[PDB]
Amino acid sequence: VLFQGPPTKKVLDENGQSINGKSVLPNATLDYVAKQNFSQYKGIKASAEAIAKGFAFVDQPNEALAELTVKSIKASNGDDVSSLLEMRHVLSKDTLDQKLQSLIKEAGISPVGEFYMWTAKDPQAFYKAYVQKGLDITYNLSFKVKKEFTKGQIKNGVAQIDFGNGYTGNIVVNDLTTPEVHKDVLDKEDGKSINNDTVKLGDEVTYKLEGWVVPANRGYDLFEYKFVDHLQHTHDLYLKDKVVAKVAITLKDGTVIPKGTNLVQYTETVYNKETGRYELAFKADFLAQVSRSSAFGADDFIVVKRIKAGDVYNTADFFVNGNKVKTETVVTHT
Repeated sequence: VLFQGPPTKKVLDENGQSINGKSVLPNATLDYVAKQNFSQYKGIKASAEAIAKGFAFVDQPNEALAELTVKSIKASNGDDVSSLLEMRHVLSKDTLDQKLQSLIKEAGISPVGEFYMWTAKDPQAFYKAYVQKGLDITYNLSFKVKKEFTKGQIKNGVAQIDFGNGYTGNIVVNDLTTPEVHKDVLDKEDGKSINNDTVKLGDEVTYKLEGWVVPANRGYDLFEYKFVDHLQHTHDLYLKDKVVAKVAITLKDGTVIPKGTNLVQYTETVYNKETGRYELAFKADFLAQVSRSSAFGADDFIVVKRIKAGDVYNTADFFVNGNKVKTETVVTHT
């Protein structure tokens, strides 16, 4: 063939836009669209011996990816061709039978690790119905990320073997960003840490919850950004909070919210004085307006008054798009 048709793969967000090279979160589903190209063979008169080598499609994820869901495998004519393909899932090429190891090896395809492969069950019928007609096959594939993969690049590649000839496609890539948050206890906002120190009965102290900075160049929009702090309300009387932008935030219309801006208008605070449960949550309609090309984050300052003697602990949980993480535990003594 004069003009070859190597396979391709894309990674798409929920709107169908490519998010190649962008970051995602631990709870992300990677939604890939892979193409096995046959349009180059339209009208070919392949030998019976060539056709007999069949048609294989390989997807090779890196170590980051966990369970695969095959959403669909469709020819460009709209046919569901999933029943015509044998699905194999191997931890190494060494577990394939010798026939298929020889096929991939002589095709020049040498997958490094664990991969998935789909082969035509009846190469002659598949050739007649799809390859010879030039009908490309689209694999809609979705993966979760392994819980143990907490940073680095997620990668997924494809290859195809047509009549025993191998073609390798592109490798899509996404960085996995695990959120992280911190807690400190201060004499006041912009003051000094007093963690592990003595606090005089009746003094105010301020908890600082350092939110995670959602990075620019992410492949998703924000819908949840919130802190839940369980105050030791037997000892700490909640007085008030303060939430501020920790980075300069650009919205989708181009508006800039400077670092240090008070963000209260975009949040809701609720405090249960019976339980000690404080929550500060960003509103979803606001979060929706942050540009994907903008970082975003906030710090929250909770001021309380010490109204009982003893050891007083604080910890907070942080949620971003359903991903929960915890701060340190801090303590003061009175």
